[PDB]
Parts: sequence; C-alpha cells; structure tokens
Amino acid sequence: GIVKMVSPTSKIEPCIVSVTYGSMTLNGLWLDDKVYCPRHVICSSSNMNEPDYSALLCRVTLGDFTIMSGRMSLTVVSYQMQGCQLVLTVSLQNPYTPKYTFGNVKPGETFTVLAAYNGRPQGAFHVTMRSSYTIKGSFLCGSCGSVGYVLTGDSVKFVYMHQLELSTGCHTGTDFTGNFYGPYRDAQVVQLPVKDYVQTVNVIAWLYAAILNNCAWFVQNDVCSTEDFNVWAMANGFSQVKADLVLDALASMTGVSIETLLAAIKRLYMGFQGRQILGSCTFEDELAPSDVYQQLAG
Amino acid sequence: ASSGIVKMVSPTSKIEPCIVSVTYGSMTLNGLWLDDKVYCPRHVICSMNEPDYSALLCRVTLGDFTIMSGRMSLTVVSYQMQGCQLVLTVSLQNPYTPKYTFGNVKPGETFTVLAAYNGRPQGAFHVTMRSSYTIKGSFLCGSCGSVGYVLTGDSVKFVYMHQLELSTGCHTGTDFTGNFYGPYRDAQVVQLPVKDYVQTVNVIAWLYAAILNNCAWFVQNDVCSTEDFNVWAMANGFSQVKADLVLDALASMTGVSIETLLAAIKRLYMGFQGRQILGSCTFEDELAPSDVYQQLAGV
Amino acid sequence: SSGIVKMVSPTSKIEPCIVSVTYGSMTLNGLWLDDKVYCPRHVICSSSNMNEPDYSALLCRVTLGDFTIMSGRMSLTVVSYQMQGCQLVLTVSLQNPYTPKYTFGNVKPGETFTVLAAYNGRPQGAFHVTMRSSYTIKGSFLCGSCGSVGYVLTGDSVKFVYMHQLELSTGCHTGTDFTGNFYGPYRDAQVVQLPVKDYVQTVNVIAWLYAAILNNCAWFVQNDVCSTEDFNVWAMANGFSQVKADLVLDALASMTGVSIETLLAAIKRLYMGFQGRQILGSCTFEDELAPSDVYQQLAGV
Amino acid sequence: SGIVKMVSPTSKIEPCIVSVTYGSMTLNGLWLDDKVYCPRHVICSSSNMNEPDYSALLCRVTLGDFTIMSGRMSLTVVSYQMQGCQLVLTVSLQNPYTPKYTFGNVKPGETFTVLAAYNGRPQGAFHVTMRSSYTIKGSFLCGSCGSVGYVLTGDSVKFVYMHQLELSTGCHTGTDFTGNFYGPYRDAQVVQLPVKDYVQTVNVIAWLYAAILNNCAWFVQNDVCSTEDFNVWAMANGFSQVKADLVLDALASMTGVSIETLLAAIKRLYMGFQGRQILGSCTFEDELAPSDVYQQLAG
Amino acid sequence: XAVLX
Amino acid sequence: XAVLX
Amino acid sequence: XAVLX
Amino acid sequence: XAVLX
Repeated sequence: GIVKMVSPTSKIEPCIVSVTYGSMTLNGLWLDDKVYCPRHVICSSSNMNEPDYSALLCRVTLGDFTIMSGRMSLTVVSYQMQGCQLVLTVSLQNPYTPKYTFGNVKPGETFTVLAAYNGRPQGAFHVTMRSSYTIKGSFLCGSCGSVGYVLTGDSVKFVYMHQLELSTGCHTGTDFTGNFYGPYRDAQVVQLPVKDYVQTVNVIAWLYAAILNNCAWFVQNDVCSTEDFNVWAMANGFSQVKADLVLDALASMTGVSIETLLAAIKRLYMGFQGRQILGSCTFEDELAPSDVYQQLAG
Repeated sequence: ASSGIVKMVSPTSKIEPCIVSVTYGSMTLNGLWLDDKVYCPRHVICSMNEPDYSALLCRVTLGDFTIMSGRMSLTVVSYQMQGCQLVLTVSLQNPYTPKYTFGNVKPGETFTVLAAYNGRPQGAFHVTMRSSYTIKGSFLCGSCGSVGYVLTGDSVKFVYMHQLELSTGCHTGTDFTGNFYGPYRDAQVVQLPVKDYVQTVNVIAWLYAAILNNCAWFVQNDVCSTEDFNVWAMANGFSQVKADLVLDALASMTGVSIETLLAAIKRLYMGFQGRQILGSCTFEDELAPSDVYQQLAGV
Repeated sequence: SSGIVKMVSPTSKIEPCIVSVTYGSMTLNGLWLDDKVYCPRHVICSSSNMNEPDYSALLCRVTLGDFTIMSGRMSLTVVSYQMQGCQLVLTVSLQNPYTPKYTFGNVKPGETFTVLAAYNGRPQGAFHVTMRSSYTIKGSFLCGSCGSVGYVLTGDSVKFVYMHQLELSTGCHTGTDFTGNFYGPYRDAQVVQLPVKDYVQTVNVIAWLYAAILNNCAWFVQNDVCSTEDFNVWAMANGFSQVKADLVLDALASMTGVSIETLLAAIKRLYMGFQGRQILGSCTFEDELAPSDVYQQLAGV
Repeated sequence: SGIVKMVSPTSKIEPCIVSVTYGSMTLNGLWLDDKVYCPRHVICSSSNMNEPDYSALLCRVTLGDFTIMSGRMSLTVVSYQMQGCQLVLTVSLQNPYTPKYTFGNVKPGETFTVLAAYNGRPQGAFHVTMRSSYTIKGSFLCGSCGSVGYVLTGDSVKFVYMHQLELSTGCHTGTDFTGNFYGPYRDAQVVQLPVKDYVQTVNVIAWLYAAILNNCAWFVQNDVCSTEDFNVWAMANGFSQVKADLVLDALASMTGVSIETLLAAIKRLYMGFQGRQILGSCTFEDELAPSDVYQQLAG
Repeated sequence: XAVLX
Repeated sequence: XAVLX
Repeated sequence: XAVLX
Repeated sequence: XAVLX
C-alpha cells in the first residue's frame, strides 16, 4: 500500500559520534577527519538562554573537547565555527566514511532522520520539510546534532543537523554549512514559525498512490490548469504547483492527468464528507512524488 | 503541528548484513542469514496457486540453491522444510550475526520491517500486527523474505517473514518456526482475512499523547470500567483492554485514568463531530503504549 | 380598493434557468447558472431512505452518468458533483446562455421574495411569500416541487435566496439557501420537526397601518404613543418581533405625519381586539408585506 | 420497392475521427493527411464560453496543451492555425487511412450524411437536408461538435459540414471546411433567429416521383403548370424556386409524368390532402433530394 | 412527520 | 441564446 | 486471490 | 521561548 519508508541506516550509524565540552553532551557527525556538531555544545545552562557565541569561542581550549566513537576517543587537532555549527578536525580519518555530499532540502522534500542520544543511534523516522522550514519530528533533550539525510544512488546527501524545538512542538535545525533553515536561530527566545502551506505536489502524489491502490472515488471529469490552481492556491493554504517529472511519470502510470487531480483538490478542500482516502480524512502531504514512486513502481 | 510522536523504526545496521538473495530455478527472493543458517519462504521451490510442496521438495537437490551475500556465493550444506519456510544450513558462519532471538508478535504490538529486493535492503517502516493477523506494509514483487524485527538496545528479536498479500495493501507472513500468523497459508487462492478490531490500548496511548500535548476536549467527568468496556468491545469492533504497566504510567503522569478514557472512546465511536485529535478524525491505533511512552518520556 | 397587492417580480430571467435533475427513479427541480446546477441533495435517495437518510453513504453509490439533467429537451452532461450542506452542486459541460446577473443571499424574517414554483423542470406559477420568524414560508407546493427557487429582483440583477425542500406541516414550508444551508434549525429528514415559535412581523404590520392611513382609514390612530424600547420589552411577551430602525417606515412617517410611536401604541390596543372594525378589510393584523413593498406600490420605486 | 432516408456508409469516415482537447473542452476533429480540423471554440472554457474573445484566446495557446487522440494513440501537434471558426492543427503523423477527398459546400435542399461522434468516438449517423435557413434537423448532444457531414461522390468523399451550434428553435448548424458558417450564424451563445424556411420544391417533386414509382399517383391529374408560373407563385406561398434538374428529367423519363404535371399537383395539394396520405404522410416531404430518390429507385 | 417535497 | 455544442 | 510475494 | 535540543 503506502507507508513512510525510512532509508537504511548502516552507512550512517558508524558516523555517529558523541561530542562534549564542559557540561553539554550532544551528537556529531564524523566524515573524513571532520566532526560536525551544533556550536551550542560550548554553552552551559547559564549562557543557555541567550548565549554569547563569539565570546564563548575564546575561552575554548581543545583538550576540553571529548569525542567518542563507541569506546574510541578521537583527539581533536583544530576547530572552526561555521554559522551555528562547530567543525572540529580530528587526527583519525573515519574508516567508514560513505561517499557523500552536502545539500539543502526545500519545502515538500522529504528525508530520513537518525535520532541519536549520546553518540548512539536510537531510531530513525521519515520527515517532510515544511513551508515554515520546520519538521514534525520526535526529539528529546540530548538529540541535538542528530542528522537528516537522503540516499541518492551510491551516495548520502546530508541535509539536516538537528537543533531547536519551537514553541509549537515542531523542529528545525541547520544544513551542513552551519546555516539554519528559515529565519530561526540558536537561542532559547520566542520564535513564531510562519504559517504552513499544504504541499501541493505531495498531495497530488498521494492521490496517485490512492488511485494505484484502487481508490479513485474523487476522480471526476473536471479539470484545472496549473495556472488557475496556482492563483487559487495562494488564497487557500496551498503551495504553488511546479512542473514535476515524477508526477508526469505517475500521470503516465495511471492515465490520470495532473489537471484532473488539481480539480479533485479544489473539490476536496470543501471537506471529504467522512469518505476516507487511504484510511484518512485530511490531505496527506508528508510523502513526496519520489517517495510514492520508489514504492509503487520501484 | 506537531505532536512529538512518529512512526519510529529501529535503526537498521545490525540486520542489513544478514539479508541474502536465495535463488532456485528461475525464481529469486530474500533470505535471512544468521550464524550458519539461512531462512526464507519455501515457495522459492515453486515454478503456485495450489502447490504440493512435499512433491516439490523431491525435485530439490543440493547445488540447486544459489545464495548470495553481496557478491559472495554461499554453499548450502543441507535443506529442510519447516512449516512454510526453508532452513538452508550453509558452509559459512555469518560474521555479522547479531545477538538474536526468534519470537512472536500479538495483535497491537509493533515492529519494523526491512524491505529487501534481490538480497538488497531498500527501506524500513513501522507496522502494527492487526487482529486480522495481517500488517499494512508496502511490498512489491520480489519482497518475500523481507524481515520484521524488534530491537532491545543490543539484541534483535526477529518476528516476521514476509510471504503473502491478502488484498491491496494487506499483508501477512510467518514467524521463524515457519508458521503463518493467523490462519493463512502459502497458496494463491481466496483467503478472506479474519475480521479486524481497533486496538484499544493503542488508541488509549494515543489519547495519552494527545492529553500530554494539551488536547483533552474528549475527557469528560464520566468513567467506564474495564469489565464494562470489554463486554461492549466485542459488539462494537474493539479489542479487549488488558492490563498494561505503560498505560498505568501515563495514567499517573496525566492524572487521567484509564477508565476516564474508556468512557471517552465509547463517546468517540458515535462520532468525532468535526473536532480533531492530534489532527485526525479517526482513532489512531498504530502505536503501542510503549512506543508513545518511549518517544515522549524517554526510555 | 386599496392599491396594494402581493406583487411578484417578473419571471422571464429565472424561467430559462430551471432544469430537471433525475437520479434513479426520482425527478425534482434545479437552478442552472453559468456551468452550475443546484438542486436538493435528497435527489439521491430512493424512498426507503426518506425518514433518516445517511447521505454520505448515499453519495458513495453516486456515479457520474447517474444524473440526467434536462433544460427543455436538451440533456446536460455533468462533469462533477459535490454535496454542500443539503444541496448538490452539479458542474456541467455547458454554460447556460441565459444566465442573468446574479448573486446568492439570505432572507431575514419579515423580508419577502418571489417563489417560482416548478415541476419536472417546467415552471408553473409565481407567488409572494414572507420569511417568518419560524424560518418557514407559507407556500403552495405539491410533490415534485423541490428545487423551486425563491428570488428578489433589483431591476437587472437577481438575488437568489431559497430552494424549496421541506413541508413541516400542512401549508408550512422551508428550504435551503445556496450555500446549501437550511433556514432556521430544520434539516432534510422525514421526522418530527416542530417549528420554532412564530411572531407577528412588527414592522410589516406598521407598513400596513401606513398604507391604511394613506387610504384614509385611520380610526386606530389615537393621541397616545409608545416608544420603541417600551414596545420591544412588551413584544417578547405578546408574540411580536422586535421593532428595528427602518428608513422606509421613517419615510412613511413623514408622508402621513403619523409617527412610528403613534402606531406602536395603536398595535398594543389592537392586540386586545379589533372590536368589530376592519382595517383595509381584515380583522387581523396583516404582516405579509414589507415596508418597501408598501412604499414601492404606493409611492414608486 | 420502398423509400427511406438512406445514410452513406461510414467506414471511410470512421478512421478519420479524432478527439480534440484544450484546457477544459473535449470535442471532435477530422484527421486527413497531417491536418486535424476542429471548431475553434475548443480553446474556450465555460468562463468566456458565452461571448468568447477568439483573437485573444489564440495568444495564450501553447501547443503542449493540445491533446489529440486517435483511439488510444496520441498525435503530436507540430503547428496550428485559425481559419474562420475552425482550428487547423498540423500533426507530425500523416493519417494512414486518409480517403481520397475534397471540400465542398452544400446548398439548400442538398442532402448529406452526418456522423455523430462523442469524445472522438463515432456513435451514429443520419441523413439530413440543408434548409433555406442554412440549418439542419439533427440529433445532437453536448460533446458532439466537430462531428462531420459529408457526401460520397464516386470513389471520393466530399466533406461538407462541421457541427457547432444548436439554435433556439431546436435546429442545428455549423461550418464548411474553409471554417466558414453556413448562413449568417456564428460561434457565440447569443440570440440568433433563423430566417424563415422554404419548402424545397425539387425535393418535393422528387418524393412525388418516388410515390408514383411506388404505385401511389392519386394526385396526378391533367392540369399542368410551367416552371415560370410556379415560380412566381412559389415565392408568395413558402416554396423555393424551381431550377432545371437533370435527375428530375430522368425521373420524368422513367415514369412518363412531366415535371409540369407535378407543379400543378403541388399547387392543389397545398390546399391540404384531406387526410388522403402520400407514402404514409400528410404533409409535403422535402428531405429527399432527386439524386436520393433516384439512387434508390433506379440504382 | 415532516415531508420532503 | 444559441448553444455551442 | 491471495498473491504470494 | 524555543528550546535548544
């Protein structure tokens, strides 16, 4: 049918290290001879509310760093602050460094998170980057520096490093250039996330999953152009629709054009009348096209 | 939104290197290699909608099996059929063999499935064993042999082997004694699934997550007892509430009693009105008590 | 004698908008505007439902070529259906070339409009009605009338305000607006639905008194006066609606030199009996014509 | 045997019938060589479908939005032009079943066959007569536009008609294949009163020759009327002018009964039939042309 | 008691 | 008043 | 009806 | 406030 399919973690687990400095123990990522982690590892609860970063840096003496990979204990050569992460160089090059790149995920794109605590992976979950540049994850104290990642071929694209839980219950963090998604920052101050859009190409994708799973009751003979939908979408809580090869491929598989599904969306927005789609009553937008596709075609 | 609760899968690194491809004739599927055993569905020896497996077994000879671990070919030293699985003993001990046990999952319990095609793991997902003794997964052709398991920090309990699709999006398989869950069996004929209940304790946990997240509009001054609930469960499509230490722990945390929410469930059955609970208008029963508690309270 | 009638707005702009919608063995009426047709949702019942339909389940058995929609002899193709409240909005393949300037609106109790009664898509007659406090109207509807439409003109523009659905009791009628939403608390089920208690529409009676005065029938005008605040306290208890402000009554007040509070008192006295005397030939209050109905027929407008 | 409205066969025309879609509207086109013809209104939605701005709808037109199905095949539109009230779209694929054909134009009283199609898919066919009013009496639902009328002349198809419009009177009209409307009509949902209709005299004469041939000549008497005097009269009484006609000449040969004898019968019969019937009918029948009666009664 | 027309 | 098909 | 994977 | 993990 369809599920939130998480990527396998074996390439990623051996890169998970703990990092400690003074009081704080959190998580970091070890690739080649670099360990990445949130820069706030150098705060105690005391600066912890509004920390002074540029100033914390100065008092930093290397030996106070402590980086465990299992029982092993890497020794830190040098270190730099890049945006909201620390990039610490270690002497030992990581023997299990996967082939990898760094990237950046956009609203609607999905990825896997490997949640860790104290350097030790605990489990993993599939998430969607929202309009507000936050995700709906599951994170306790000690989770920071948990990594989000996507598998593209023979390669790992690192994409998220976990840092902040907002007052609304959703999460956000930095990409691997040390930069935060959206307007958020590493301080325990009020940060209201902006409004969220329903991720339209995601909904379309789930609607194709539905068709493919013999549930097409909503498919009718009205049609809506992407031009007219977009105009409408602004006004009604939907992200803009953009050309998408996977949807094109889903339109091929099923016979049902994108435009047919735009109409269904405008109708369904008036409510479902307790009819269900894939055991659900709301729009589902947590699955990307490539997710439904991978799963239903391969 | 967001509630702090997801479908969390156990990390996969200990299991992946136990996944193998098993090939017989023109047919390939997946197997699980632990010590010097590989386990896989017996229908690998088909070339099936009504197989006479004992006769099929007779045409099996030894070098008929190709078992690959990545590029490495394992030599099989013996085969036996046990229920609906083959146990193929090989010449080689799997150096990645984890601490493990074989076990069973009762309805309502959850675990992770490692979907694999041709010996190659693809992805993992969380599933709940249903009262129908089926799971709602995502399996195409060539997925048979995919494994469901539970972690325990260091030790792996293996609980499911994928075999069978009952109907669009409805799945079942065997445990590691080779025995199908529920009454199903490995034949391509009409097998109508046992009726399926809402998992009561999972809904309860889910109600507890909701209260912890400051969403408690369904809590009212009324109460319904377990005995009373269980009489009513039968008739209305709900499983028996049993005792449960995690629900107990959440009862204490939230100050809302199990029987307060049994009453709440009864009212909720007759309709959500238009109100949502953590953003759905239906009961959510896909997460066990200990899943809610481990995500929120930390174990 | 009198100069005042139940005047209906002319029907020529609405009639070509009336269609038949047929589903299963059941036909009723619809309103066709641009490429939409509106009709009651109980069209998708089969009469061992009517009593307590589970409409969402009924909806599931609906498929697309299940609808036949006729405009005269021309069959319209439906391209989509959705349920909204107690109405279906059926999108069709064709734009109604007769679509008028229009809007959708609501009628408050006391406001009047015209109903165009139709059967099988074919209009039969029109009549004036007042929305009551009961959120019902006193119409004349047989079997097959559902989907008949009530409307108000505005020279060139049509405001549609009612779609007939329901008879509460002999000669007592209600229905939905064009958001598909029932007036008052009623709903589309054949069970006991006891009507909200109904009030004399106070301002309409006042308009009728002003018509009587213009027509030289003023025996009920006396030297006493009762204010709006005082009247409104007393209204509740005695079966009358709150008097609100109203520019037409004001205009009539000025024309006749008789003040609104002069007639409020008069109404109080008239409640305790007409004692034989008639007002424009009835012994009861007349509340079926709005202020602006009276003003338009006598003063034009 | 007899006389009937004989429809031409459809086999040469069927493989030419395609569906055309753009944005919202799906209607019908005719595919010949590498051209598909269709009503230009295919580029309107309901929104503008009352009075549409054509020259302006053209500008927003991007090729890829066109969708042309021939069965489950799907042609690729190279280019397109607007010619009067049709679009002429070029496709890459030359039509393998293009008949030998021309384009023509019928005049009042001339008959032809219509192939009604829906969604590119032919549904029925019927025989019609072009009326004085430059309208026909067809049977057309929504979705029928671009259904084509045509005549078979020898080894060739003369395409003659493209349906577009139902008038307020219930009768129908459209375009010839230069994209021009018959009579004064136009592709807009506005009041268009058709002009008065004439009884089509050579056709009546033809049906009268059919009647004679089928042993029903009660109306034939010994009065005579010249075409000159008939015409003068015809004018004033709702009959079209009579023109020289070789098929009637050939019918006068077959039967012995001159044209002039039939003009007299017409002037009499115009006073009513007195419930005498001719070919089971009480009115003048003018839907058959001379060549129709001829084809059928002689060959 | 109420009747749907 | 006329209808395009 | 049931399908063996 | 927001909370740093």
